[PDB]
Amino acid sequence: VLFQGPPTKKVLDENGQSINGKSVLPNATLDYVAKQNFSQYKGIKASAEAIAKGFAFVDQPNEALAELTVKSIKASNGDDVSSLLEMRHVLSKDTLDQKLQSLIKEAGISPVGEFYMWTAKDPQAFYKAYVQKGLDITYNLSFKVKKEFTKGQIKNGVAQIDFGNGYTGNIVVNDLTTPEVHKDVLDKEDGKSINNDTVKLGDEVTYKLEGWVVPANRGYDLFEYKFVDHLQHTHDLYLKDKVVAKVAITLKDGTVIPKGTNLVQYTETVYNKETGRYELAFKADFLAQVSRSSAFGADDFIVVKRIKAGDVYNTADFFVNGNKVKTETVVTHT
Repeated sequence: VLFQGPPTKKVLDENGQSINGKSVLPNATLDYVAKQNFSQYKGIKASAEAIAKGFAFVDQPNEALAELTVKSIKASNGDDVSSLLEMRHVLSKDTLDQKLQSLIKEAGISPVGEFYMWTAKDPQAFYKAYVQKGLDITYNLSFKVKKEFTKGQIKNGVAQIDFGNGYTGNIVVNDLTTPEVHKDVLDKEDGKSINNDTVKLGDEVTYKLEGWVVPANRGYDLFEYKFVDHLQHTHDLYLKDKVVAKVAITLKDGTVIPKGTNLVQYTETVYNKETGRYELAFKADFLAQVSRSSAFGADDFIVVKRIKAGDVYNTADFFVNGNKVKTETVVTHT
């Protein structure tokens, strides 16, 4: 063939836009669209011996990816061709039978690790119905990320073997960003840490919850950004909070919210004085307006008054798009 048709793969967000090279979160589903190209063979008169080598499609994820869901495998004519393909899932090429190891090896395809492969069950019928007609096959594939993969690049590649000839496609890539948050206890906002120190009965102290900075160049929009702090309300009387932008935030219309801006208008605070449960949550309609090309984050300052003697602990949980993480535990003594 004069003009070859190597396979391709894309990674798409929920709107169908490519998010190649962008970051995602631990709870992300990677939604890939892979193409096995046959349009180059339209009208070919392949030998019976060539056709007999069949048609294989390989997807090779890196170590980051966990369970695969095959959403669909469709020819460009709209046919569901999933029943015509044998699905194999191997931890190494060494577990394939010798026939298929020889096929991939002589095709020049040498997958490094664990991969998935789909082969035509009846190469002659598949050739007649799809390859010879030039009908490309689209694999809609979705993966979760392994819980143990907490940073680095997620990668997924494809290859195809047509009549025993191998073609390798592109490798899509996404960085996995695990959120992280911190807690400190201060004499006041912009003051000094007093963690592990003595606090005089009746003094105010301020908890600082350092939110995670959602990075620019992410492949998703924000819908949840919130802190839940369980105050030791037997000892700490909640007085008030303060939430501020920790980075300069650009919205989708181009508006800039400077670092240090008070963000209260975009949040809701609720405090249960019976339980000690404080929550500060960003509103979803606001979060929706942050540009994907903008970082975003906030710090929250909770001021309380010490109204009982003893050891007083604080910890907070942080949620971003359903991903929960915890701060340190801090303590003061009175």
